[PDB]
Amino acid sequence: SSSIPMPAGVNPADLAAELAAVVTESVDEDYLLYECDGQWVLAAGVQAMVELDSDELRVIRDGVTRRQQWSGRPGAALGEAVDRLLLETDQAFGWVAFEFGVHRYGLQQRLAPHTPLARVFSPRTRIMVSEKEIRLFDAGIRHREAIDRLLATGVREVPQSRSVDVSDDPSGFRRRVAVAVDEIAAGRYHKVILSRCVEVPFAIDFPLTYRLGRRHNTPVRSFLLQLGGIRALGYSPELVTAVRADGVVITEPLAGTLARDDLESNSKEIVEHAISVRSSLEEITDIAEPGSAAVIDFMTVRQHLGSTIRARLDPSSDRMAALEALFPAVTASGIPKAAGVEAIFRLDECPRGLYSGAVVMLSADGGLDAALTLRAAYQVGGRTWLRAGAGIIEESEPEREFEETCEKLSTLTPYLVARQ
Ligand SMILES: CC/C=C(\Oc1cccc(C(=O)O)c1O)C(=O)O
Repeated sequence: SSSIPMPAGVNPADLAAELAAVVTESVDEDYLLYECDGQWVLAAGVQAMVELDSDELRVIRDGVTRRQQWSGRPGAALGEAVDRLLLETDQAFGWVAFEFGVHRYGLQQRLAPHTPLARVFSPRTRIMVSEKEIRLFDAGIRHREAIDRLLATGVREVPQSRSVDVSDDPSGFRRRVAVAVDEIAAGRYHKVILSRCVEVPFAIDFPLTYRLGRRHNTPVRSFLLQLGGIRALGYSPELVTAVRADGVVITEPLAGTLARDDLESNSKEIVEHAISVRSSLEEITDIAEPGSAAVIDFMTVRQHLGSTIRARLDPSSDRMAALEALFPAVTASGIPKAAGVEAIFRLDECPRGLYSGAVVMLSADGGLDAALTLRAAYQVGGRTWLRAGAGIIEESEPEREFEETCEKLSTLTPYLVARQ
């Protein structure tokens, strides 16, 4: 592993996104860029790919596709395949669909054939960009030369963004909210997050849009990818799960959005956060060593209220079982989870795919970092879209919930750089 000192006056997010744009374009390869605690890890090129679908698990390496049938928990099937990738490389990267978390609640039968659950790959090369340095892992002569070419040219200036209209309601979000409210009033469930897609009528430049949005967002994690026909970027507002090599499991649920003093005193925000903390604690307990489950920094301010649920991974459990136990996040699903998830199948455009799922980074040492996929842009086929939702409770009003989606979309809407 060779290192290059980081040039002065260069933001690591800008350089990592530029390396993903220029280097990957020149060699015409798939990639995933993941931002995790000041490190921007560019996973470049697909050495091997694990595709977990509702009805099949495939492992693709050098054009050879191996197909397997699988039963039981999807986390066990994904874990087994991902552990094999990690015998060859130090790290693996990918995304996990919202649909991966439905099996736990007895909803596997509702999934159509070929429904994607997860896409995890081992990269050919890794470029780690931080404020201090640029670290190269398994970088061939072509990659080294292309990186050197980038450092010499410097970073491109970000063009002005192109606006998008979010005022239409073609999916009938308002009507769908009204149905959810009626179901809550009838005591079917307490909460459900419903969403709407917003079509972007022009092609966007993903690395340039990523750079622009990143200068106006402070996320828990962020990502930029081009993998298997999918382009995506996002500013993850929540950590679903983080598993360390030592076995420490962390989950950080968030709630609500000087005074400041209002958020800490709001009864409606305190109850929802406490219910979620209790839910996360009950789930982490199923995979944790007895008595290791604890809430650190309960209901502390982070423009939002949040808590850190910590535990120690039981020897009879694993990282995927920890991910599966916490999936999907309460933030993007519902309370109770089982009824909330089922309501999403009926009242939301399904399959959700990447939206409200997770973007993951795994390590050979047993590490796992899973960021909740929200505040993300997607491009699949000739379709470019944004997706945002809102938590629906008994008191919820359809027109108010629609305005809330507009606010959540405003994290991306002013920062869309058109493809030139
Ligand atoms: C930190 C997370 C808290 C919230 O974020 C969200 C929750 C649910 C859905 C979304 C979305 O973009 O669809 C979202 O951004 C909030 O807005 O209250």
